[PDB]
Amino acid sequence: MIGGEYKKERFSERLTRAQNQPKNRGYLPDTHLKTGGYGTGTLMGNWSEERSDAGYYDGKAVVASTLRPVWSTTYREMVQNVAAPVDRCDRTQFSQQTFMVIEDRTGRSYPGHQPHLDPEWQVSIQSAHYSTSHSSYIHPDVQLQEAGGKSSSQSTGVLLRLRRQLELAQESAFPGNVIRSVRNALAEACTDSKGNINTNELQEGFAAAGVTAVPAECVALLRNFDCEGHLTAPYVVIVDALRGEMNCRRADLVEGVYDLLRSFSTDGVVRLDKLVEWVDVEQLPAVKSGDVSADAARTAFAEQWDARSATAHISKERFADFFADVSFEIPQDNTFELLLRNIWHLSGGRGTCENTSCRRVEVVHTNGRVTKEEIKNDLLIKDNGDDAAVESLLHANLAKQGIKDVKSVRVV
Amino acid sequence: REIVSCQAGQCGNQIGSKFWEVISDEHGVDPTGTYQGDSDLQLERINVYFDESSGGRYVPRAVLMDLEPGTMDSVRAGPYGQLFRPDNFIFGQSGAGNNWAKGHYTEGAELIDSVLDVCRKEAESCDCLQGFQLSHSLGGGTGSGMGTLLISKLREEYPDRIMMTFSVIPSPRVSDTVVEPYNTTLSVHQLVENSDESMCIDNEALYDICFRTLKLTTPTFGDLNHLVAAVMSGVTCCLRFPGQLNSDLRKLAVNLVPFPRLHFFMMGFAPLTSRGSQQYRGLSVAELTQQMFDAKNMMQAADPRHGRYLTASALFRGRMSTKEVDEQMLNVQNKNSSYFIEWIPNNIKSSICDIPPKGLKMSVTFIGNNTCIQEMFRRVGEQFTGMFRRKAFLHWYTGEGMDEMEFTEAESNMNDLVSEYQQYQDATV
Amino acid sequence: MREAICIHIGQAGCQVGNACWELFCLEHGIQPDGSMPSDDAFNTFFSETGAGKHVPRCLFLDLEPTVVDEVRTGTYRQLFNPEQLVSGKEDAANNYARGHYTIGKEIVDLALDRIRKLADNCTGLQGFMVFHAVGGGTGSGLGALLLERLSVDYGKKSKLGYTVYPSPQVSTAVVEPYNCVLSTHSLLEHTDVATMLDNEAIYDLTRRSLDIERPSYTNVNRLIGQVVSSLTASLRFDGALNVDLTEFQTNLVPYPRIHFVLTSYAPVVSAEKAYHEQLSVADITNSVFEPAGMLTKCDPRHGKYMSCCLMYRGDVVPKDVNAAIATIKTKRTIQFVDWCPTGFKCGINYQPPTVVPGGDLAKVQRAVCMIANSTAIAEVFARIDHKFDLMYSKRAFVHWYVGEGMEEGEFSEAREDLAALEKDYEEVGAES
Amino acid sequence: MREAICIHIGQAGCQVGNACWELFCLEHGIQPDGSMPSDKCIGVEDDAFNTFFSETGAGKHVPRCLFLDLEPTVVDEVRTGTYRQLFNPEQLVSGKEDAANNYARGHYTIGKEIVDLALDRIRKLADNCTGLQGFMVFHAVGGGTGSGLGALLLERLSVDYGKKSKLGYTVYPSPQVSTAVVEPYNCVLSTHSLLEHTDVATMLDNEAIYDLTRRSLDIERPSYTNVNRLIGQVVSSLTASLRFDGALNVDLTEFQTNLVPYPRIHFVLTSYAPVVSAEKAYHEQLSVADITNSVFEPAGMLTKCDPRHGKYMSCCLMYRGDVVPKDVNAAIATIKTKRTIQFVDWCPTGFKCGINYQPPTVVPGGDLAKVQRAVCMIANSTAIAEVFARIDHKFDLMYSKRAFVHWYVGEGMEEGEFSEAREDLAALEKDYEEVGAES
Ligand SMILES: Nc1nc2c(ncn2[C@@H]2O[C@H](COP(=O)(O)OP(=O)(O)OP(=O)(O)O)[C@@H](O)[C@H]2O)c(=O)[nH]1
Ligand SMILES: Nc1nc2c(ncn2[C@@H]2O[C@H](COP(=O)(O)OP(=O)(O)OP(=O)(O)O)[C@@H](O)[C@H]2O)c(=O)[nH]1
Ligand SMILES: Nc1nc2c(ncn2[C@@H]2O[C@H](COP(=O)(O)OP(=O)(O)O)[C@@H](O)[C@H]2O)c(=O)[nH]1
Ligand SMILES: [Mg+2]
Ligand SMILES: [Mg+2]
Repeated sequence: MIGGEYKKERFSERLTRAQNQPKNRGYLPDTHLKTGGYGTGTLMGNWSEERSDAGYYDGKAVVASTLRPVWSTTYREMVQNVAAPVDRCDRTQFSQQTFMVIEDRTGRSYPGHQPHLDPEWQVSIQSAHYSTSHSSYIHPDVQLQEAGGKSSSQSTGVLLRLRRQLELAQESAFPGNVIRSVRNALAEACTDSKGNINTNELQEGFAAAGVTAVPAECVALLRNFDCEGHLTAPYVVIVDALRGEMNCRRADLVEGVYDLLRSFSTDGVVRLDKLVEWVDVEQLPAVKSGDVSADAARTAFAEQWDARSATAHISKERFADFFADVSFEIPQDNTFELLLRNIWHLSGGRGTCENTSCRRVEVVHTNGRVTKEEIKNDLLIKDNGDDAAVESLLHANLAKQGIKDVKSVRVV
Repeated sequence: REIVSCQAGQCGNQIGSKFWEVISDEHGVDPTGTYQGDSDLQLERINVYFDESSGGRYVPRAVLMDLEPGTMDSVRAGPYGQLFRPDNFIFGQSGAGNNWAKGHYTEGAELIDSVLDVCRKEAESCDCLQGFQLSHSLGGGTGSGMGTLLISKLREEYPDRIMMTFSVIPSPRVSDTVVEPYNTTLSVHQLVENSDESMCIDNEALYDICFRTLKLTTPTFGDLNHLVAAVMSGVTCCLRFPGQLNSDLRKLAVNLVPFPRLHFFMMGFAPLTSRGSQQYRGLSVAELTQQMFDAKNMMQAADPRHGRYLTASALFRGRMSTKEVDEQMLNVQNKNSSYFIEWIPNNIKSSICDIPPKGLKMSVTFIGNNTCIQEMFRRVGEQFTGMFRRKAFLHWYTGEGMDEMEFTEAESNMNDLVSEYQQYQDATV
Repeated sequence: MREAICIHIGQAGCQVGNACWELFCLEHGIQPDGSMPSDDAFNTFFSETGAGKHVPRCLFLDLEPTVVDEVRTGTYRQLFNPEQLVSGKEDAANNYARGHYTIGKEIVDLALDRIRKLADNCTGLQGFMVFHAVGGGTGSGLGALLLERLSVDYGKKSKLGYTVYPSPQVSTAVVEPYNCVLSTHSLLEHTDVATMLDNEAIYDLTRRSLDIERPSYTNVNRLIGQVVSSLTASLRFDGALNVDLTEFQTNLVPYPRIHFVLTSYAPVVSAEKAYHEQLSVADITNSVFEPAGMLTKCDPRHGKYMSCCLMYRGDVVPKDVNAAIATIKTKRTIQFVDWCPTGFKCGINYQPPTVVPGGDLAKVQRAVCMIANSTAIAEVFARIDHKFDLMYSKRAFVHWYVGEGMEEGEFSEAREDLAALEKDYEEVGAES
Repeated sequence: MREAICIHIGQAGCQVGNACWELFCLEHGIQPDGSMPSDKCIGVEDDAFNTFFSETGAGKHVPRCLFLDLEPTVVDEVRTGTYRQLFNPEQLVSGKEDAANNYARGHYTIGKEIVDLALDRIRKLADNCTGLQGFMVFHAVGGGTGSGLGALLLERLSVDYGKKSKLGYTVYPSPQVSTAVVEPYNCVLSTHSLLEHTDVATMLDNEAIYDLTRRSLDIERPSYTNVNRLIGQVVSSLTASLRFDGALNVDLTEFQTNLVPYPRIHFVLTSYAPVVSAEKAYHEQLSVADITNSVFEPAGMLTKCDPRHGKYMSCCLMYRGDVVPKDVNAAIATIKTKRTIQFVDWCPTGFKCGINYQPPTVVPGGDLAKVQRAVCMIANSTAIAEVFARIDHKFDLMYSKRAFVHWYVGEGMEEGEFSEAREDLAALEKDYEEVGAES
C-alpha cells in the first residue's frame, strides 16, 4: 500500500529495544527479507511467493515525473489497455489495523495463512457459527420460505426472472394495468427526449413499477438492448421483451377483432370514440361478479388505451400491444379467447371458447320452420329503446348472413 | 470430558503456548481470559480446556515444567502468558544440562512432587477427566526426563485415563545436540509403556512442510509450533464441537491401536497451501484427502510409502457431506491396497466435526499408525549404539546416578518395538 | 390407543430420531413448540397434556453428550421432554464391552426408569421401535443391554429394531465388524423384527434417483424417517387395509430366528422429475422390487423372497396393488420360496406421504414401502463374519474389549451365533 | 465439459499465449483480477468460460494453460505484469536456462530437468477437467527450447494420454526472412517429433502475417504484438464453436477427422478474414461471399505458401457472427466454380463449414475493426510441400559440410539424428507429392 507504514519500525520496538528476531519484520538495518541473497526487487527464487504476501510493500512510488517517462516494454504497453487506473480484499482500502495484524501474523489457522486476502472469510465465519443439524432442522415455516452460450442468454434469463416475478405479484377494472403501469413508470423515470434510459433510470423505473432490479440486472438489460453503444437502450423494447412474444392463437384472435372493428368503422378507420362506444365492458368477469361498474370499466379502458385524444386512431401495432398486455397477464389461452370473443361479439370458437355474447335468435320462416340461429358481429346492434328498430336490424343482419325467408325473430 | 495439558521443557512449553493461543483463538478468549466469541458453540464446551474462576476468567487446565526459570519468563512474556495460573508453573533452580539423568533422577524427581500435587488438583477440579495431554521433546533433558517421569506417575495415579503425548523426535538433519540419541533411547521405553497414544513430531518434516508445501521464505520455530498447535487442536476438536461423527480420545485410541505396544502415530494437517496459491486451490474434500496421504504433507520425517499402514484416523472439520469423505477413504484403500494391511479391513477411521478452523471453510487432521514409525527408532538406534560402544558422553549420565544397565535396557526395549513394527510390516494372511 | 414408544440409542439413533420427529410433527400438525395453532391420531407418537402441548413418546440415549445437547439446544427443545433425553459422560469408543459392561449399567437403570414412565403413560402400548447402529459402541453395547432388559421386563411386546449395519465397503470404523458380530447375539434373541438400514444403499439411491451432488446424513436420516413413517402410518391413519405391529410381525416372521429384513421405498424422485414420469402403483411397485431401489446393499436375485409387506400410502387402490402383485409374480427375475405360495402382505393407507420442505423427496400423490424377509440377507452376514475373522485370526483390537470386562469367549459365541444365523437361512431357503 | 488445455512452449508460445489469453478474457468478460463482474454472471451460470477457465470456490476463474519456457525472462515478466492475479504461481513454470537455438540442448540436457514437473503440472490441470476435449500446444519450431522441450513434452503427453486430441499452433521459419541461422536445423529436427506426436499442425510463419497486416489491416509498422493478436484471433475463431452455440457446431475432433485424411498428412495452412482496420472496412461491403473469397485468395493467408501451385485437399471454414448457412453454400458454390483454385480429385466435397453466433471481439487499444462476421479457413493442401522443400533445401545447404553441428553433438545428440530427420522430411515430401498426384 502507499507509504508503507506497516513495514516501518513501530513504537513498541523502540521502547523495548526489540530486534529482528523472533518477529522478522525487517525494519532494522541489515534485516531486510533477502530471497536468493537479493532484495524483493532482485526477483530470484522465492520472489513471487514473497510478493504474494498480504503485508508486502513493493517499494515503487505512486507519483512519477513526466520528463523521463520512457521505460515501458512491449508486454507493458500491450496490457496497459486492461490495467486498472490508480486513485473485502483491497489492500489499498485496508487500514493500518489489519496491516499490523498481518505483520504480527495473528489469527491464522496455519502458517502462511491470509485471512484478509481470502474473499470468503466472512461467509466461512458465518457458516462456522452454525452446526449441520441446526442448519438442517430450521423451523419448517421459515425453512419452506427459504425453499446458453448466446450473447443474449443472460438477458433472456433476466427477462424470464422478471416475468415470473411479475406473474407472482399478479397472483384493475379492465385488463392491461400491469404492463400499463410498468410502461408508465419507465416513461416517468425517463429524462431523455427520444426514450433512452440509463441504468439508474431503468432501476428506479422498475422500483416505481413494483419490480426489484439489481444494478447489474439493469446493466445486463441495457447492454443487450443497446444499439448506439452508450449503455443506453429504448424502454419500449425492454417493456415488450418483459411482456413477451404474442401467442399465435391470441394474435389471430386480435387480428380478427381488429378486422371486425375496421369493417364496422364508419369511415373505414378505427377510432377511439367508436372503440369505446362499441366495447361491451359488462361481460368482464369482475363486472359480472360486481367488483367494478361499467362506467369504471370504460374509464379504465380509455385510461390504459392512453390515447392523447378522445378521437385518436387505433392501428395494427397499437391494438396488438394493447391486447398483448391482456394476453400476457391472462395465463389461459381458452379463457383469454372466451373473454375476447365475449367482449367483441366475434361469432366462432369451439367448446369452452365458443362465444356466448351474441344473441341467439329463434327464427320462424315463411313456411313455419323454426330454427335456432346465431347472429354474427352485432356490436352496433344494441338496446336503442326501439323494439322495431332492433327487430329490423336483426332482420338485416340475418339477410346479410343468408337467411332471406324469415318471418319472425325472437331473441332467446 | 476434560483434557488437562502439561508442557515439559522449552520445546514443550513453547509448543503448548502456541497450542493455547490456537485454542483461545478458537474459543474467543482474550489473554485477559474474558470472552468475545460471537457463537454459542465457542462457549458451550469451553470447560474441556478451560476452568472458570469466580470472576469468570477462563484459565486453561495446563501445567508447565522446566528447570530453567527463563522458560517460564518467556511463557509469561508471550502474548497469552497471563492466561495461565501462577501456581501451575513449577520450575527448578539450575538447568537440566540437557541430561536425561538430571531431568529424571535427581533434579526433576525432587521437583515433581509439586507437579503431581498441582496435576491432581486440576484433576479433582475436572468434573470427569477425559484425559492427560503432554507436549515435550525427547531429544532434550528436561523435556524428556520430566515428561517421562510425569507420564510414568500419572499412569499409576490414573490408569483408566487417556495418555496423549506429543513427542518431538530429534533427527540427524536438524540435530543440534550429541546426547539426542541418549535421551531418545532413555525416553522411548517410558513412552511405550506409559502412553495410551504417543504421536511424534520431527523438525525435518516440519521444515520440509514449511519449505516446499507452504513455500514460506522464512518461518520460525513459532510457525513450526503453529503447525503442531493446529494439529493439536484438530485431534480434539470433536470433543469441544458437535459433528456428524463425534469422536474423542478413546474413540481414536481404540480404532488406531490394534495391539498395546503399537501406539506411535504419524501426524498431518490439511489444507496446507502456499499464500500465493491460496486464492487458486479450491478447497474440497477430494483435495484434502489427496493432500492427507502425500508423504511431504506428513509431519513425520519417515517416508510412509516404505511402510504399510496399520490404521489411520481422519478428523475432518467443517461442513461437508459424508460419502464425499468416505468414498475418498475407499479410494485410498482400493487404489493403494499395497500400502494398507490386508488382514485389517477398512484401515481408516473417519470422523466429522461441524466447526472448521477459524475462518477456514474446511480442514482435516490425519493421524496414522504405520510401520514407517520404526525408521526414527532405527536411526536413533545406530546413533545411540555407536556412541555407547566406547563411553561417548556416558560419564555424565553415570555420575548423575544412572547405571550401565539402564542404557542397554532402553535400547533393548526400543529394538523390541522396532521388531514389532517389522513383524507387521511384511505380515501375510 | 395404538401407542408406540420410540427409542434412540447412540449417535446414529439420535440423528435418525432428530430426522423422523420433525416428519411426525409435520404429519400431525405439531409445531416445534408442540401446539396446533389452527381427532386423536397423534396419540401413537405424542402424549397429550392439559395445556394442549404434545410431548413425544421418545427416549434419547447416548453415553456422550454432544448429540443430546445439540437436540437440547435445537429447534425442538420446547417439544422434547427435558427428561427421557438422557446423556452419559464418556462415550463407548466403538467398544461393545465398554458399552455393555462398564458404562452400560450406570445408565441402564435410568433408561429403564424412563421407559417405565413412558409405558405407564401409554395406555395401549403397541410396542417399541429402537433406532441404533450395530457398528458403534453405544448402538451395540447399550443397544444389547436395553434389548435384554426390555425383553425381560415387558414380556412379548412387539419390538422393531430399525438398525444400521456396516455397509460392504463404505464404513467409517475398523472395529465395526467386531461390534456388529457382538451385537448380533442380542439382535437374534431379544429383537422381534430387525430392519437393515445400511448407508451405501441410501447413498446410491440418493445419487442415482435424486441427482444430489452433496447429500449426507441429513438426507439419509430424512429417508429413514420417511420409511419409518410409511411403515407406522397404517394405524395412525385410516385405510382400506390397515395393519398393526403384531399383524405384520406375524405376516413377516416365519420362524423366531428369521427376523432380519430388507427394506425399500418408492417413488423417491426429485422435484424436477416429480411431474414427468407416470408414477402409478404398478410403476412404484416395480421400482420397489428393482434391486437398485432398496435401502440395503443386498441383491435379492442371489436369494429368494420369503415374505414381502407392501405399505401403500395415498390414493392407492386395492386392485392396483393386486395388479402389481400379479405382475410381480409373473416376473421371474425375483424368486419366491416354494413353501410360501402367498408371500404378500399389502396394506393401504389414505394419507399421502408428507414431504418435509427443503429435503429431497417431492410431493407425490402415492408411495409404497416394502419390508421383505428374504433368504438373500445371508450375504450381509457372510461378509460381516469374513471381515470379523480377518481380524480375529490373531485377534487384533481385542485387548480393548478384554480390559472392559469382556471374556475372550464372547467373540466365540458371536461367531457361533453368526454361523447358526447363516445356517438357518440356508436351511429355510433350501428347496423341500 | 468440453475443456481444452493450452500449453505454451518457448518465447513465441509465451507471447502468443499472452495475446490469446487477453483476447479470451475480453471475450468472456474476465478482468485481470480473474473475477467476472456481477453483470456477466447474474443472468445465468453460463458454461462458455468452462473450456478455457476453471472456476474456484471464490468465483475466480483460472486459465487452463501451462506456460513453460526454459529461460526466465518472458515468464518472469508475465508474472510481474498485470495478469499476476489472473495466473497462478504454478501452471506458469519458468526454467533456469534456455536451449539457445539448440534442439539437442532443449531435448537432452535442459529439457529433462523440467519435463517431469511439466507433466505433473499438466496432470493437475487435466484431472480438474471432467470433459477435456484436447490439448493445444502453442510454439515455434525455430527456437531451441520450443523445438526440443516442445518435442519432449509432446512425446510425454502422447505416451501418457494415449490418442487424445492434440492441436499444435506452430510458427515455422519463413521461406524468405528469418532470425536464426540454426533455425533450419531446429525446424528439421523438430519436424520428426511433430509428425510422430501431433494430430494437427497449424502453420504460423511470420512474414506472411506481416505482409497481411501491412496490406490488409493497414498497420504499416506492426510489431510482435499485432501478429500475436492476429494469431490469438485465429485461435479464438477456431475454438469458439464449442464455447458459443451456432447453427453448425464443431469440436476438437470433427475438423480433425475432416482435415486429416492420412496419419502423416496433418499440416494445415491457416487464413483469417476480414483482417481490416477501421479505415478500409467502412468502404467495403463485408459479405459472407466477400470474406470467403478474401480468405481463399493467397493474399489473405497467414502462411507464405500460395495454393495456386498447390493442390487443395480439405478446407475447414469457421464462420463467426450473423453468417447464414445459405450464404455459406453460395460461397462454396462460387469457390467450386472458380478455376483459380482446384481441389484434389479423390475428395470431391472437401469442405467442412461451421457457423457460430458470436462475432469476434476486438481488444481495446488494438487495431482490428469490430466486424459483424468473420471466417477462418484451415486448409490441408499439398502446397505445404513447397515450404517444406524450401526448409529442407536450406537444411541440406546447412549440412553439406557439417556447419553448426558441434553445438548439437556437444549437448548429447548423435550425428545420425540429422540424417534421420532429413530422410523423414524427404519421405514427407514424397508422400505430399503422392497424395497430390492424380489417380
Ligand atoms: N443413518 C445414520 N448413520 C449414522 C449417523 N451417524 C453415524 N452413523 C453410523 O453409525 C455408526 C455408529 O453409530 P453409533 O451407535 O452412534 O456409534 P458412535 O457414533 O461411534 O457413538 P458411540 O457408540 O457412543 O461411540 C457409525 O459407524 C456410522 O456409520 C447418522 O447420522 N445417520
Ligand atoms: N509470431 C511470433 N513469433 C515469434 C515471437 N517471438 C519469437 N518468435 C519466433 O520464434 C523464433 C525463435 O524462437 P523464440 O520464440 O525467439 O525463442 P524460443 O522459441 O523460446 O527458443 P529460445 O531462443 O531457445 O528461448 C523466431 O525466429 C521468431 O520467428 C512472437 O512473439 N510472435
Ligand atoms: N518445533 C519446535 N522444536 C523445537 C522448539 N524448541 C526446540 N525445539 C527442538 O528441540 C531440540 C532441542 O530440545 P531441548 O531444547 O534440549 O529440549 P529441553 O531440554 O526440554 O529444553 C532441538 O533439536 C529443536 O529442534 C520449538 O519451539 N518448536
Ligand atoms: Mg457416540
Ligand atoms: Mg527464449
